[PDB]
Amino acid sequence: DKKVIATKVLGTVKWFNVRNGYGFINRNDTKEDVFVHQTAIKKNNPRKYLRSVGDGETVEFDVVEGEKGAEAANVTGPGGVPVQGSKYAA
DNA sequence: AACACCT
Repeated sequence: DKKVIATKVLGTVKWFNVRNGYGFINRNDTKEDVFVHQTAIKKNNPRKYLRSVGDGETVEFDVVEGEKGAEAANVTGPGGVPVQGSKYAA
């Protein structure tokens, strides 16, 4: 019964640290930060062994209401393009 | 899952 706050929504990655294992994405439609995790990334750069999201890179994802706040899921690049990811990515 | 720093 998980509620989906939003669907395919374009946003911008404020910053994502590979070492930390977590990061935040700033939605350009709501200007509100959302929780994001590597396991929440459906598609990513194939050249990267570890899933990651590039900083300053526009991303597309669905917003799902979370207990701690909005949660991002199925994060992919625009037009189905794979996420570039971060350089720190393995 | 509740906040930035790493090769």
